[PDB]
Formats: sequence, C-alpha cells, structure tokens
Amino acid sequence: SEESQAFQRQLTALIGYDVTDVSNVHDDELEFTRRGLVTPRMAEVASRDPKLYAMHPWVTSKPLPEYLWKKIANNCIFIVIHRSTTSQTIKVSPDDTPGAILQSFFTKMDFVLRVCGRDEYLVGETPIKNFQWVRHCLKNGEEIHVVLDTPPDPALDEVRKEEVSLWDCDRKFRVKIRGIDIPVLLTVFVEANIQHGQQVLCQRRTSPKPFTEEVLWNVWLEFSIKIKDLPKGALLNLQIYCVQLLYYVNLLLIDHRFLLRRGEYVLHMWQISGFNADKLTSATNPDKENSMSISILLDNYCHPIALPRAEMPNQLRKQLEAIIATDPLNPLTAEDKELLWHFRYESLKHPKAYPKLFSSVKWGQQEIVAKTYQLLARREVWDQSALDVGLTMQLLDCNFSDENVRAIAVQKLESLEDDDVLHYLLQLVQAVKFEPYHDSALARFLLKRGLRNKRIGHFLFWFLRSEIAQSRHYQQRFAVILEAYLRGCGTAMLHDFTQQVQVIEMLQKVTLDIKSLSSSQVISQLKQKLENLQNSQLPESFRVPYDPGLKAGALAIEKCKVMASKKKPLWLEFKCADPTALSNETIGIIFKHGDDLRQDMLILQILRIMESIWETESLDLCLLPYGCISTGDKIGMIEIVKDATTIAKIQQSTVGNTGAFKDEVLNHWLKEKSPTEEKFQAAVERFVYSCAGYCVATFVLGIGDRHNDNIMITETGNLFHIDFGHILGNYERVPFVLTPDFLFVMGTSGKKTSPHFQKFQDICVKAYLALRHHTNLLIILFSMMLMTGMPQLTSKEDIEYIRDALTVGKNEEDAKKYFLDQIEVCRDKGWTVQFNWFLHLVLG
Ligand SMILES: Cc1nc(N)c2cccc(C(=O)Nc3cc[nH]n3)c2n1
Repeated sequence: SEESQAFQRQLTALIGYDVTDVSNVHDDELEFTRRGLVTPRMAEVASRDPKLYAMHPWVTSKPLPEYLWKKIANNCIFIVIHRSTTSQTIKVSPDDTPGAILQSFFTKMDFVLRVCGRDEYLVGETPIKNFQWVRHCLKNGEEIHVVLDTPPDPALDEVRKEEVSLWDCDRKFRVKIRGIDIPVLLTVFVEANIQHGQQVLCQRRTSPKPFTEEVLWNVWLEFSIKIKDLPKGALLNLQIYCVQLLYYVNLLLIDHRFLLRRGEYVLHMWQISGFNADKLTSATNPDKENSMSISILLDNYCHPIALPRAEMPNQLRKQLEAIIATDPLNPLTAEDKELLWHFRYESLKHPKAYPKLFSSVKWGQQEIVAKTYQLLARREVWDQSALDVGLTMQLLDCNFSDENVRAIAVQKLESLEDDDVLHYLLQLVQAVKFEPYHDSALARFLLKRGLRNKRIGHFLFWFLRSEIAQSRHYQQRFAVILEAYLRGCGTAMLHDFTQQVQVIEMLQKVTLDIKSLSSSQVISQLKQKLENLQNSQLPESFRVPYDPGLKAGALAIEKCKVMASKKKPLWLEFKCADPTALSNETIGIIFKHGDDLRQDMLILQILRIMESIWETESLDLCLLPYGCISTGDKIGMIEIVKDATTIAKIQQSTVGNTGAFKDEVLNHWLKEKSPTEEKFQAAVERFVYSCAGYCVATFVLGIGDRHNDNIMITETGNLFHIDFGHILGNYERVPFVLTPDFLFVMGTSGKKTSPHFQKFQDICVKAYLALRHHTNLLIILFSMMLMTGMPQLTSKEDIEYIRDALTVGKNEEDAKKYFLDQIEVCRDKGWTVQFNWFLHLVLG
C-alpha cells in the first residue's frame, strides 16, 4: 500500500532515525523485535476503553494530603462552571464524582467537564479530590475553572490497519581473533571478555603486536567456560588497549532465538574519550569510514546449537540479617555471597535480599543457574509483598543480565497506577539501556503503559525521541520502541506529535542560527525569523512538550529576545491558543544550545520523587521542578518559571557586579514586591519552605555547592535551583547554599536565632529524615542517573557520595546532628564561597 509506504516516511521524521534501514545491523534482532512488538501493541489498543483514552483523566488513588485538607473551609470545594460567558459556582464535597457533579446541574438548576485553558478532563468514576488538577488548585490558592463541552470523538484516535542442545557439549568456548584495522592512527592487543551482568566470567588476550593501520593475529582464544555453561544474556566483549583502553564492542553470545553465535563478524567499534551504560550496547558504530573495526570467527560446524531449606545457627542468622540490611552500594565479599547462596531458601523469605541473593549467583555455571530457576518458582513472598520501587529498580540495573530476574521486577511494576508510572517513567526508559536484548518485559511494559494513557504516551514519546537523537549506542533499540508506540497511539496523537516536531525543529535551527553571532544587530534577525515562521510555516498551535495540557498559540514577537549567556538562548513567549484560557499570561519557553539538558531531566525527575516522598509525611517543601525537554545533544527547551529573578541579579541591582553582597537586599526585594504585609508574610513562609526543600534535596544529590546566578526566586517567595548540567555536568566548599541574605529573611543575623529559623531547621530535619526512609530508592536512582546520563563522572566514588550524605547505618538522632552541622558549615562560611564563585565564574 502506497498509503502505508508514505506512513513509514512519517514515522521516520517523527522518530528522527530510520528503523527500516539495515546498514548498521549484523543480524535480524531489530526486525525480530519490530515483529515481536506487533502483538503487545495490538493487544493494548484493543484493550483500552476508547472514551477514557480520548479524555485521559489525570487521577491519583493516593490519599488527599493534610496540607490540602487543613486548607479546606468545611467538607466543601468550590468549582466554577463556564458556558458562553455565564459563570456559575457549585457547592461540592471532596468525595463528589464528576458524573454526579452534572446530576447537580441538570437537575440542581450527555456532556463533559473540561478545565479552562487546557486539554484536561474531569471524567470517569473518581472522587474529584483525586484529580491532579484539583490538588494543584488547592495547593496554589486557586479557583477551579471548568468549561462544559462535548467529549472528543474516540474515532479520532483509531489506528491504521495491519495484518541442537548447548548443554550437550563440554567444549571450551573459543573465539578466533582474525585481526583489527583502523582507517588512520605503538603496541596493541585485543582483550576478550565473557561477561554477564558486569560479572566477568573469563579473560583472555592476544600478544602485543606493533600498532599499524592493519594488525592481524588469526589466533584462537580458548576460554575456560563450557559452551553448556554460557548463560543467556552473556556478552562477548572485545576491547583494544595500548596501558590505556581505546575501543570496545559487544556481541551477545546467545541471540534472541537461543542460538550459540556462529560465523564471521566484522564489528565497527566504539571509541573512548576524556563505568557507564554506553559500554554495554550490543550495537556497533555506524560510522564506517572512521571507526576501528575487528574481525573474528566463531565455530560453525553442522550445527545449530540451541539453548533450552532447614534450621540455621544464630551468629549465621545474625550475619545473614546484617547482609540483607546493608544498602544497595555496599559490596559483597565471597564470604557474604557463599553465605547468601547456601541459605538461599531462607534468603527468599526477604524480598529485600533478592538483589544480593541474585548477585551471589555464579551465572557462568549451568547447574547453579538451573537451581536459581528452581528458586524462582518459589517466589510467593516476593509476589505477595507490597511493591517496593527502590527494590524493583535494583533488579533492572546494569548488575542483572538474566531475563527471569529482570522480569520479576517488571511483574512488580504492572501494579503501578499511571500517576506513579510518570514519577519513574524517565528512569524506566533509561533502564532499557541495561537490557541485554532489544525485546524485553521492560520495553513491552513501557509500550503497554504508553498506549493505555496519552500522558504516559506523550512523555514516553519525547523521552525515546531524546535518546534516539543523541545516543548512537542505543538509538536503534530506542527507534524500534518509538515506532512500536507510534503505530498504536492513534492518528489524533500521530497528527498531534507531527505539529510538535515541526514547531520544535523550526525553533531549533533559529536557536542555532542566532547562536552563530558570539548586540542591537542580533535583536534584529531574531524578530525577522519569528516574523517568517508566523506566516505559512508553524501551524496555528501545538502542545507544550513538558506540559501536554497546554496548547501554545502564536509567538508574542515583542516579548521574545536573545539572552545574555555565553550560549545565546532564546526567550520565547506564546499566546495560549485556548479562548477558554481564564487569563492572558503567555507561555514562556527557553530554547538553548550548550546545556546538557538530559542532566536537568534526570535531576528534576528525582526532585519530583522527593516532593512525593515528602507528601507521604504531609510536608510541602514548595519545590519548583520546572518542565524541561532535551531534544538532542546539548539542546532542548526549558519552561520559564514566571515572575522570577536570579539571586545574583537581586544582588547586582543594589551592589552591582561586585561581591560586596549586602545581607540586607533579598528581604528588601521581597518587601518591594509584596502588595500587602499579608502577602509579605506568605512570601516569607514560602521562602523558609522553598529554601529548606532545596537545601536538603541539593545536599542529598551532591549539587549543593552552587553559584549565585544559578538560584532563582519568585516575587511570591518561591526559591529554586536551575542549570543542573552546569555543575557535575561540567565539574573551599559549602554543603548547600544558605547565605546571610537568606538567613536575614528568616530573621537571624550571623550568629543568632529567630522563630522562622527554628521552623527552618525543624522542616530541614523532618525533610532530611523523611528521605532517609527511602535510602535504597534514592541510592539506586542516583546510581542509575550517573550510568545513563552523566558522561565521565562515574568512578563509583562519585556514586558512593550519596551513602555519606544519606548517613547510612546511622540512627535517627545521629542523623539529625549531622544535618544541623551541615547547616553550620553554611553559617560559618557566610559569603566566602559565593564570593569565590564570583571570583571564578565571572572573572577567572
Ligand atoms: C527555569 C527557569 N525559569 C526562568 N524564569 C529562567 C529565567 C532565566 C534563565 C533561566 C535559565 O537559564 N534556566 C536554565 C535551566 C537550565 N539551563 N538554563 C530560567 N530558568
């Protein structure tokens, strides 16, 4: 069909990479996964209620927090229903269904309740107190404005039609290293490794030969592992040294069909620069003219080789219990491993032991793996226990190459409601990088979830698209997942994603084109190019990628400008394209090149997770984790937090480009911007909370020592950090930033105390203690973040920072003292560090 031979060109420009291309593949695993995904996709489309899918209610089965209950007049929430112009207020109880909120308007004085100014529907059988939009209304002191209208037509979604034994040969596995060769450049040798989940099962090498643009060996490298002991997910890892590593490449020793890898191979190798997820890829370097390659041979006879509790002492029990207790990063000695293994059935009654128990497995032994599978059939406790995301994330990291282990963690995620899937989506997507195969329970889980809900589906799209555009190591695998998702979301979203891509691609060339001049001469062209695009180029509107609910209209040209950073970002403003928009505020997006916005994404995501850990304890630490979409390499968009200034600019205003930071200023600015002393005391309350929130979160993440220009505040007291790639993204110390100008708002002056400051410490202590209950979760997310998104900064010693910060092993009281001491390094230091940042960041 020419229709579905044009559709493929659409998907291709939507993905940013061509899936059908078969030039950089040495097998049919991708075709196999593309085909492989047809069933889970079609199963999901056929399974979704077309109406609830069309309206995508943003719901939560979580209890309504205290800070929102303690902000209720009397079991009464007010909604304002709009039509023509005619407003109308109804007396509604939190437990009121939105279906019954109409039987309180069609009788109390068919259709659907849509939020004013956004594509957000209050539909289905949920208590209204459970709609995400209702909770944010209660939080920010805002009236709930609904506009009655027609439900979208489900028919708008609708998708376009479609239609011997390895355990029987005891031979030592071997690889023939024919030789290497590099288009253009010493001593050089191949190192060959048989790996499984970062566990090296064997090591062999070749003889150091002279480094010539062509180096041959024709050697057979016999390993000490039997053909019959090779576990599925095992990688032949080939590497080149000289001693320093130069290039690597991997090859699954067992394919997607369970066949021992036989034949001839020429593999284009990945270069190094300057541990991480890129070193794990089964993908080869597409760049042929430049890459080093390697030629090998694997035995190829006949011959398809296919792959098919008692008592316990006391000091041992207590030794075992101490192992299960230890954090995810604490290492296991052979003694610990042999212990976990011997008492495996007793280790099975503790879900918390699974990562350590599965890590104590000798995967290079057929019989052992076989018994581990015996163990997996006795999974009742794991299956029954309450789902633990931190524990679940652990079995999906780089340390576990076995599909059956990985799949039990995916089985545990199936019971996550949409709300929670969004909290962990970015990291589940990054977790695909640790999958030995392109087709996994996780890749299908991501797919099943995207296809069932447009919010998860929208973000799943941008997340995959971000990776396809800047990761050559994982783009193929990611392009196959995106294509699977796009062939089932519906033509509605299909067309909708098309609008989005056109706009953002248009605005990126502009970003790059304006960047080419590093002035009044600049201010000129920017307004010229935005005049061009506004005609028959960018269509009427488009969804805001970081906020799927908002549709952005035309460019309010007058407000758009190039900003003053070494990298010249664009400050763009859009009219809301929705007439029902209660207001006339624009949509502010920053477009930039030079910031590894991938890093901000991972950080902002953990920031949303800490806001959620604080909710389990009725704490609102007022963080502003702004929308942020990475669109490629060192490029993307940033949501503009309205009514906000940089702390340094508030200083540069009444001291100006100096360092003579007056402790008086911030409080002057806050009073300057407050219309009443009522609003001033809220702007002070929001400050204490916001400051405490960032102080802890920042400290825990090891991004506490920040420059003055990289901390912002709203005219309403909300402080917040920015530019998360600018630190460990390109990196005397302060633990976090708690300067004298902040402290002066709180009431204190240098070495004193005030009510707000004690409130400050009591929030900080609570907040800091509240996260320590999720030590394991945070350690794993922090760990996964460094492997998948922090190029260079791994070491493992960078990871182990979080252990120290989270003061693991320490009891509560010892942990409260440690934090208060950290608040003291701040008190002691005052302006020392900020001053060095000016001395460093503004002058050298
Ligand atoms: C999040 C936010 N909001 C602003 N109002 C803003 C205003 C000026 C500059 C930046 C900014 O540079 N943010 C970032 C974040 C990552 N890179 N740059 C801003 N970021």
